[PDB]
Order: sequence, then structure tokens, then C-alpha cells
Amino acid sequence: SYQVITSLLLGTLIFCAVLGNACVVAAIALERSLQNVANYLIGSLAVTDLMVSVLVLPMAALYQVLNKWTLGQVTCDLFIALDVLCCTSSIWHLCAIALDRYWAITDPIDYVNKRTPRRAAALISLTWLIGFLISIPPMLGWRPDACTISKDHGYTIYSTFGAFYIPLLLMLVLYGRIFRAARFRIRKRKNERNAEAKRKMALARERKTVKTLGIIMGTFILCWLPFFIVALVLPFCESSCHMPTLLGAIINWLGYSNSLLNPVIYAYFNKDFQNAFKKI
Amino acid sequence: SELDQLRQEAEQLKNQIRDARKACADATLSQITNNIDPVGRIQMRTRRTLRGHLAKIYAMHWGTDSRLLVSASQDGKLIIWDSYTTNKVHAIPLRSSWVMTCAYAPSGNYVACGGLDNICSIYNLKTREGNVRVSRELAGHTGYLSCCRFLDDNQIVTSSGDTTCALWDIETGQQTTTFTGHTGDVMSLSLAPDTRLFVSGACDASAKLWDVREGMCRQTFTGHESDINAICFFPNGNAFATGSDDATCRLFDLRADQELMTYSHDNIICGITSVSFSKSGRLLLAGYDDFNCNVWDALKADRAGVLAGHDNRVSCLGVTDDGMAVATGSWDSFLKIWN
Amino acid sequence: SIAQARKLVEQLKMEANIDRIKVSKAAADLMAYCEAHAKEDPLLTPVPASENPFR
Amino acid sequence: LSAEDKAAVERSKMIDRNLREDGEKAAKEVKLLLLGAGESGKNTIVKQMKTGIVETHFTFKDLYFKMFDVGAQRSERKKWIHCFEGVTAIIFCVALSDYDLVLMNRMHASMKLFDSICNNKWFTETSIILFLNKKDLFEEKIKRSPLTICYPEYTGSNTYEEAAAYIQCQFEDLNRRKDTKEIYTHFTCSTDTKNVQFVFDAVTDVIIKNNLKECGLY
Amino acid sequence: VQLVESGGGLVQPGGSRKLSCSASGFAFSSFGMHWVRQAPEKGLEWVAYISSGSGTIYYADTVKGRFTISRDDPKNTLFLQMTSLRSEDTAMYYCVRSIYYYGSSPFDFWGQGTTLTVSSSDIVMTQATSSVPVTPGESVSISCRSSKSLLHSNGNTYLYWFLQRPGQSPQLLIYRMSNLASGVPDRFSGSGSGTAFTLTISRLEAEDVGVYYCMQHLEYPLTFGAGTKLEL
Ligand SMILES: CC(C)CCC[C@@H](C)[C@H]1CC[C@H]2[C@@H]3CC=C4C[C@@H](O)CC[C@]4(C)[C@H]3CC[C@]12C
Ligand SMILES: CC(C)CCC[C@@H](C)[C@H]1CC[C@H]2[C@@H]3CC=C4C[C@@H](O)CC[C@]4(C)[C@H]3CC[C@]12C
Ligand SMILES: Cc1cnc(CNCC2(F)CCN(C(=O)c3ccc(F)c(Cl)c3)CC2)nc1
Repeated sequence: SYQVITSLLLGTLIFCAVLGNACVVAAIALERSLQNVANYLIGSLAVTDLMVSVLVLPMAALYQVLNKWTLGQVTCDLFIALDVLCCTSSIWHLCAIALDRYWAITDPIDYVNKRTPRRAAALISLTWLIGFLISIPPMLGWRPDACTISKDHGYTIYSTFGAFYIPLLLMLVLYGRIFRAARFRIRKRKNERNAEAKRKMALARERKTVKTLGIIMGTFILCWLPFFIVALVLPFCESSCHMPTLLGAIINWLGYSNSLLNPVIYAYFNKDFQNAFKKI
Repeated sequence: SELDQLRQEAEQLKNQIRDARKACADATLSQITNNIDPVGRIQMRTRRTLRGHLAKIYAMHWGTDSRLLVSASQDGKLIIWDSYTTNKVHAIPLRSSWVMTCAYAPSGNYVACGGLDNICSIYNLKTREGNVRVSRELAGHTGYLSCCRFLDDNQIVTSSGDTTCALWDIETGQQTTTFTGHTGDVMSLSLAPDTRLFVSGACDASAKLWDVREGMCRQTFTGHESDINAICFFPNGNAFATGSDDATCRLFDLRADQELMTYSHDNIICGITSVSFSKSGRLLLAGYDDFNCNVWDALKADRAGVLAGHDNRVSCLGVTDDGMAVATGSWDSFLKIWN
Repeated sequence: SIAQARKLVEQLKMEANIDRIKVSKAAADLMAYCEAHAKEDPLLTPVPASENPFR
Repeated sequence: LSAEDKAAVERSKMIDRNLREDGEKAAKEVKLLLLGAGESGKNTIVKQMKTGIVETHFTFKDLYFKMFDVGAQRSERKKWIHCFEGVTAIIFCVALSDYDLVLMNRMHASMKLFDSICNNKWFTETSIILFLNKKDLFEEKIKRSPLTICYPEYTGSNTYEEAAAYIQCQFEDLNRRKDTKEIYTHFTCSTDTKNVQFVFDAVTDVIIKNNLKECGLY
Repeated sequence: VQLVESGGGLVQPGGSRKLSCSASGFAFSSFGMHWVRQAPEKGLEWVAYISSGSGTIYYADTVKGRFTISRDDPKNTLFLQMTSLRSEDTAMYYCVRSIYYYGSSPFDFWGQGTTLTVSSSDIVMTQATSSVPVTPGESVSISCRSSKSLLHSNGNTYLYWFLQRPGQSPQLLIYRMSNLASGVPDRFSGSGSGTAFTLTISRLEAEDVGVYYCMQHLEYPLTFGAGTKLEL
């Protein structure tokens, strides 16, 4: 029946997410040429998405297959809090990676003189602190065979804005300024042929920046924005907005697919990570 | 035009030396060592990994106690390791970080280092103060210091990129003897066990035998096609092995005045950075640019083993005097003791 | 020049007047040194973990 | 572990710490490999920035530069050029007033040295800051001596601007692998007083573009 | 190389003093420093140890908590903060430099010492023999007994020999048993195995007259023998 089909699809999604994130963490821990601040942030994002894929995705998949929360309400609140913490921390690792790249590209003097793995650790701690500050209040009090996220309107605003919309604006701004910096650096007989080759290479670089920023921002947005639009509008829809179960579940699992795709976007597309995998 | 007549005499002498070598070439070393039992496949495993160098390691040298080893890295540090406990005994800040050779005194009281600064710096390991300090700076080479080896606490022989080797009186700091005759950069040195004579390989693809006391090149060995980066005596001092950039190691006999084997595999194209002999001399361990050390049956030219485990070029390697271990240094900033 | 060519000729002459043993004798000597010390070579014959100081 | 073994381990850990801070301090230094023909004007370049090899250290806009001069190394360069493999940039000094001079032509020797260094297997991604020195003496000599001496196929005006641009193009076309590296050509004679600013601009550009390449934006 | 101790003097019992060690002539920060006290008529007694970098500190069980050892590496100074001085603290306190790496020579240099006249499982080194009569030019052996095997599983035997010449600070002769210290003539030899050790003097002189102390360096209560005096 469809129980086995959805169980298999969710199980292979979880398995490949765990495999990807654990492989990125392994490539960080094993390869010597991958211990640096940028890859510390990337591998911490992989760790956060591994915690998602292990401590969260099995529970979400069990709840989706059984169509009910056969476990307790206390463990429902526990796993929802763990969900919110881990996914908020994953989105904010995306933000921390964006911030690190922005500082690397716009502040090379800082990149050389002041950029140390302690800043990577500070950024990771900030992401997890934001995840805690978003995930804990529903347990502290901002609040039938079902397991949902606290639909309190004040908490809806607080959790959706602090976990996606503030991150969305932050990374849109940071990657827009990164795009401007990248375009600045790119644009900035035999002579004619050489100038033509230079123009062709500059246009290829501009297309490369567009492709890279499109991949980053598009995977982030197309994965999490549907979830946070529904998570913002449904608590404020008394009865007008009914969420179809199929559409609601696909929208729910798009962000989980973001946890799947983050290692692909930030590690498996990387030259050094891919080389380290070819060397293992 | 007396240059032509002198050149003709030199060419005639080269032909005479070639004929003398060929006359003694009655049977290659492979023919004699067909009946000897081939040690099939030695499996040396990394016992220690010496970590703490932050740049490419260019040289290491073992202590005569077979436990302490000095290593030279481009991070400007000369680190002395206790290889048994992995402990760092000393970390010596180098005045010039462009070190590419390091020697350890046979007494253990000194280390030497040098490189692009053209100075062989002698470091007193055993001072009344607790610090290692530069006891001597041996200036006089006009090229980079490529190798240095202590004869004793006061004699050291250094090779250089000025195509010469020099014997130094460390107390006076002066070149006691200069060993000229190489036409290319001299890259490696190896003292004979009795230290009365030494071999040096250079970039002219030739290895020369130098009498330390006489200051003369007793023999010249020309079998390599590219720069000789590594040289090592056989344990008995009657032969030596070279490592060049043509992916070949060669064994030259002193008495036969001729090359005896070539240690080359068709699957190897990278140059050799370092060669060394096991205690009995049957194994020739050579470090390569393909990131790993190949262990060769010195008597049968058989690739008896591979010491893979370095992520960059194996720049240096030495076997302990007791023969218990081989330490390979590499450009990936790691020293590995194998056994 | 005169000096360099003369020095090279003298060096070649001095390296030519060398008593060279047969490579048969040289190879036999190296092989004999190899059996005579094969038992003293820990790398050739791996020592047990009790006698190996790297373990 | 005995008491002395424990204290030796503690000493090794202190050594490890000191190595860590030394490496952290050394990582904040921009390494520059200074090349040229010795008479190319790299000496006045060094003076503006301020045997064996010479290390010149200077700080500019909070970047600390370590510039290594290897002109006194008259030995074969393949044996030691890999020592500077991780250098941030190469500062290549060429005297413009060398086209009509001879050691072969000096500027031809400079061109072949530049070609070998630029397309060296160890510098496939290392950008080159190309200093064209003696621009004023180049003016005074291009007024009288034509540039066609060095470049017979020049077929151009013997004015300073056209001749200097031709020399810059001749040096920059020796740059194969133009995707992985850039040449930052600067015209100075002996009093530009903007050479350190030019090197800072080129190095910050190199760092920024390396960071962009890390992120897939270059 | 010199270590100069500061502090000490007449102290009412229950008082507090700070002993200071002005170290000069050597890389003080790289040496683990010790305090070794000696009662006015008895043998050496190790008091406190501060390692290089201050990361490891030990005290004798008779001073632990009661004493504090500290070093000023920038000022090249070693401190012993003493509180509640019992009459049992009446001793000349020696600062001892000791460096620990493979093949090092710990306890190699000793300070001059300052007397402190307070007003009114440990391995046991045993030197039963004491005050031997000797004649110059004639060999002598000094025995040493240990309550535990000083030979560690790493192969080292951690027995030290010191010479307290009359009116002078102790001077390391043999550091790890059968290891002659630098500056010591090659007539002193160290021997033994496990718990029994001997220090043999090949041909003694009038400069060899003094008290010879054992020490274990196996654990960190550092215990000395009741030194065997030599007298013409
Ligand atoms: C759940 C999965 C399917 C989400 C995957 C989203 C991916 C496949 C989509 C979403 C946004 C898309 C990007 C949008 C913008 C651009 C820039 C363009 O110049 C190249 C294509 C590129 C780079 C697209 C690549 C594919 C892309 C990243
Ligand atoms: C490779 C990845 C990134 C592609 C995207 C995978 C996601 C978006 C897709 C693939 C399989 C899909 C699931 C397939 C099965 C079901 C059961 C259905 O009753 C509710 C929707 C639900 C739960 C889907 C949710 C969305 C889903 C998980
Ligand atoms: C601020 C913020 C808010 N929301 C998110 C992501 N939330 C995704 C879901 F809505 C997807 C759908 N759910 C589940 O199927 C589910 C059910 C039971 C469970 F035990 C678990 Cl673990 C999951 C709930 C959780 N991140 C940050």
C-alpha cells in the first residue's frame, strides 16, 4: 500500500541526507586540507543537518507514515523543540556561511589578520543560541494524536521571523553585496583577440557568480520559504485557510530536503571537498 | 687552439675510464643475486606520526641513539623529536626559515641546518642555559645549503647550490676544505661509515667520491639522466645509492667504479627526494614525489614494499642506526616512523 | 680556458688510474654483507612487538 | 608515564602551544616572492617597500608583507623555486630601460625569466605584480633609441606611451593559464611612492578573488 | 647560571613568609623549579615543584595547602609563599632548577639557599651507612636503598646523587642512575638495579668531602636519603 511507498521514500531521503552530512563531516575530520574557518562552518552546517537527519527526520517520517502521533505529548513537545532548534540552527549556519563569505570578500584585511577558527566557533555558537531562543519558549509556555508546532500568533511571528525571515533578509542582503563585490572584481590583431578572450572570460565569471548565487539562494528559498509562508499564514487563518495534507506534507519536507541539499550546495560542489572524496 | 687538444685528451681519458669500467663489467649484480631468496613483501606500518610542523618538511636526520630525530620545516622551526614517545624535545626557531637540510651531530650535542640563506647554522643542543642557541654560522657557500653532515662535533661537511662541497672547522667557522668539481648544484651528501670519504650527488646527474682529508674527487659516477637529489652509502661503505629526478635509484660500487643496479619501475615517473639503506643494506628505501616511499630490494632491484601514508611529497627519510625504524618526512608537514 | 681544461684533464687522468675490482666481486661482497647482517636488520625481519620500541 | 615522562610530555605540549602561536602569527603575513634581473630595479623597489636570500618586511594598511628577494641565488632555480609555492603573489621587477641593452638582450632575458616563473608548475595560481622600472630612463632612451632593437616586429611609434604599453603587453602575453592568475603591471621609475600602494591593491585583489573562487564566484 | 634565594629569617610560629628566587643566566621559563629544604642538622627534603609554564604543581605532604609555589617568568623569579610556619619549617630552602626532556639532567643547578629560622606510600631512600672515613686517592662506594623499584617500565632508573660540600649547596653528580652530570669528573660512577644503588668514587680528593644524598624521581613526593657523609 501507500504506507510502504511513503515509508520507503522518506527512508531513502533520510538515508541519503545522513550519508551526505556524515560524509562531509568525515571529509572535514579526516582530510588535513579541509580544516579552515570556511570549512569549519560548512562542516558544522553538515553536523547540524546530520542532527536533523538523525534526531528529527526519523520522527517526522514516523509521524507522516503512521499519520498519527502514537507516542506521548511530552515526547511530541521534545521532538518539536528539537526540530525547531536543529532547523533554525541549519538556516542560521547558512547565514553564518554567508556572513563569513561576505567578510572574506569585502574585508580581505580582516580575512588575513583577524579571521581565525575562533570566529567560526563563535558563529556556530550563535546559530545554536538562536535555535535555542526560538525553540525553547514554546516549551516554557508560549502555547490529540497529533504533533504540531505551537500555533500561538505571537510565537508564530517570533519563530518564523527569527528562524527564516530575518535569515532570509540577512542572506539576501549579504549575497547581494557579495554579488556586487564579485561583479566589481570581475569587470575591474593579437591585442584585439586577447581583449576578446578577456571579455569572454569576464562574462563566464559573471555567469558563474549568477549560477552560484542562484543555486545557494534558490535552494534555500525554494526549500524553506513555502514552509514558512504556510507557518506564518495558517496560525492567522481561523477557518478560511485549509492546508491540504499532501501539499502540507510536501511543504513540510521541502525544508528537510534543504537539510539534505546543504552538503551538496556547500561541500559536494566544492573543489577541495570533491578532491578529498576522490582521495578517500 | 690548444683547447681542442686538451679537450681531445679529456675525451680520450673519458673513453679509457669507460673501457676500464666495461672490462670489469663481467656480471651484473642481478645475475649474481638470482639465487638469493627474495624477501617478498615487507609490510611496514606507521608507528608514530610526528605532528607540529606547520609548513613543508624539507629534511630530517636521525640521532645515533635511534630515538631522537631532528626535522627541518619551512615554518622556520628545527624540531627535535623523541620518536618513542612522540614528544618534542626542542623546537629551534631558525633565523632563516628557508631551511632545506638538517643534520644531527653523532654526539647529539649539536644540530645543523641550512638552506636558501647559504649558511650552515650549528645549534648547541646542550647548554648550561636551557635554550638551544646558534653556536656557529658557517658562511662561505655562495649557493643554498642543500645538505650538511657532521663528521664530529667540530668537523661538518656541507654541499651547496654553488656546485661545491665544503669541510668546515666549526670552532673557527672556516672552510677547512672545499670540494670543487661538480658542474651542477650539489644536492645531497652521504658520509662513509668511517667518515674518511663521502659521496655527493649534484644536478649534473653525477655522483662524486670525495676524500675528506685529501680534498680530492677520487671517483665520479655518471649513470643518472637528471639531477641527483638523494645519495646514501651502503652500510659497509663500499657502495652508495643515488636518487634522481628520472624516477630512478642507482647503486654505484666504489671499488668496481661502476653502477650495479637501477631501481626504477615503469609505473614511477616522479623523482626521488630521499634514499636510505636499511641496517643490513638489503633494503633501499626511497622517497618519491608520488607522495610515498618505495622500499627496494637493493640486491635484486625488486619493489619489496611501499610506505604510502603521506599526503604530499616525501621530501626526506632516514633509517635509524639500529635499523629498527624508518622516519619519512614530507611536504604535508608530517613525519612518520615506520616499522 | 687553459686552467679549467687542464684541471679537468688532470682529474680525469687521476680517476682513470684506479684499480677496479670486478663487478662480480663487488656484487658478491655486497650480497655477503647482506646475508652477514640480515639477522641484524629489523626492517628486513620484523622484530616482535616486545622488542620493537615503536608499538 | 613516570614523573619525568609526564614533565617531558608537558614540555612537548608547551612546545606545541608555542608552535601554534608562531603559526598563527606567520599566517597573518602576506608572503611575496620578489624576482627580476637584479639590475632591473628591484633594489629601489625594496627601498620603496621599506648573502643568500633577503627578506624585506613592511606593513601597509594593517597588512604585514614578507617579501623574499632571491636574486642572490645564482644556483639552479628548479631546485628551490618550490619553497615559495604558497606565496601570495610574485613581485617581478623589469627595467624598461633594458630593451636596447645586453647582458643576449636584457629585456629578452627578463622576458624568458618572466615566462618561466609565470608558467612555473608551482605558480599556476599565484598572481604576479609586474613592476616595470626605469620609466623615466625609458622615456629618455625611447626618445633617441627605438624600441625596435628589442622587438623587431614592434611596428609602432617610438613614444613613451606606445612603447611602454607594447612592453607591458609583451610581458603579459607570456602569461599562459590566464584563467587561474592575473598580472598586475605597474609603471614606476624611482620616485613613484605609490608602489607599496600598488602592491597592497594587487594583494588585496588577489585575496578577494581567492575568497570569491572559494565561494564559486570567480 | 645562578639562582639567588631571597627571604627567610627569624619568624614567629604561625607567621607567613615569601621566599624569592632571583634566577639569572639561564632560560628560567623552560625549567621546572623546585624547593628543597634542609633542616639545620638533617638531610634534604623536597618541598614544592612548579613545572615550566606553571601548569603542574606539587607539594610535600608536610606543606601541601600550607605552602604555595609560584614563578614570575617575565621577572625570572620563583616564589614560595609560606603560611602558618611551624617549627618543622626551620630549614635552609634551596631553589633547584630542573628541566625535563629526553636525556635532560634534572636537578642540575641549585641555588645558594636562605635559612628560615622559625622560632620555637612515599618511596623511602635509605642510606644506613653515614660518615665513612676515607683517605684521598682511595676508592669508595656509597650505597643507596629504595623502598620501591626506581627502575621504570620505560627503562629509566630515577635515582639521583647530590654532593653537599660543607657550606655549599647540593651539586648534582649523577642524574638518572649511571648518568654523570655535566661538570662532574669522570671518577664518580652510578650503579645499581631496582631498589639497591651504589655511587662509586674512583679516586677521591679533598673536594669530594661532603654529604652524598640519594633522590628518587619516580613519583612526586621527591624523597632523599639521609645523606652519607664523607670525612678524611
Ligand atoms: C527540493 C529541490 C528540488 C530544490 C532544488 C532547487 C534547485 C534545483 C533550483 C532552485 C533555484 C534554481 C536556480 C535559480 C537560478 C539560477 C541561475 C541561472 O543562471 C542558472 C540556473 C540557476 C542556478 C538555478 C539552478 C537550479 C535551482 C538552484
Ligand atoms: C531529492 C530531494 C531533494 C527531492 C525533494 C524530495 C521531497 C520534496 C519529496 C520526495 C518524496 C516526497 C514525499 C513522498 C510521499 C509523501 C506521502 C504523501 O502522503 C505526503 C507527501 C509525502 C510525504 C512527500 C513529501 C515530499 C517528498 C519527501
Ligand atoms: C522556527 C521553526 C519552525 N519550524 C521549523 C521546521 N518545522 C518542520 C515541521 F513543521 C515539519 C512537520 N512536522 C512533522 O512532521 C513532525 C512531527 C513530529 C515530530 F516529532 C517531528 Cl520532529 C516532526 C513538524 C515540524 N524550523 C524552525
